[PDB]
Amino acid sequence: NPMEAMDPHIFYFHFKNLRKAYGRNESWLCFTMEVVKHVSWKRGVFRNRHAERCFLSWFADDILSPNTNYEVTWYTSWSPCPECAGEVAEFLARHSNVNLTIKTARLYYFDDTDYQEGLRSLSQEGASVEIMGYKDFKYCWENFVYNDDEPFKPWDGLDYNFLDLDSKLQEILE
Ligand SMILES: [Zn+2]
Repeated sequence: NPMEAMDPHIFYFHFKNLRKAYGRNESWLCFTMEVVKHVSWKRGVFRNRHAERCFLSWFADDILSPNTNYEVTWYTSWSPCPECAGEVAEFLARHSNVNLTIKTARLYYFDDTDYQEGLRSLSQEGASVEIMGYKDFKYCWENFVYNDDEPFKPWDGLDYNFLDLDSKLQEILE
């Protein structure tokens, strides 16, 4: 049961890539899906069973069909946990017709090895693991938030937090 959009206050409270936002237990997942049978399109928001597993259950039980290809993009407030990463990498291993890109606002909560191995496993199976930049936050603000046509005001330190998280992710996936 995915909702169409979230409240702007919720979006700013959960998608901040700052330090305080690491105390946020909730996890949110925006998604865009291109269904190519040769073509339909979907998009929506899941929240936390974590949000990744929710998307897998809904998508597998309600959308999936052979002779159909899927281009899926996730915008997650948290990087997937090792269990979710194993389940998603397993799912992709068994569904070659599904191509997944994961863009995350925050990495792991602490410097755990099994989180790094989860991300690396996701990448070995063909999933694109990336950090959310300003363009990604703006896109989410336009397409998954009741923005009331107000423009996206980024928070302080967004870009430097991106550069740090992207250097870290480069060190994880190399
Ligand atoms: Zn998880």
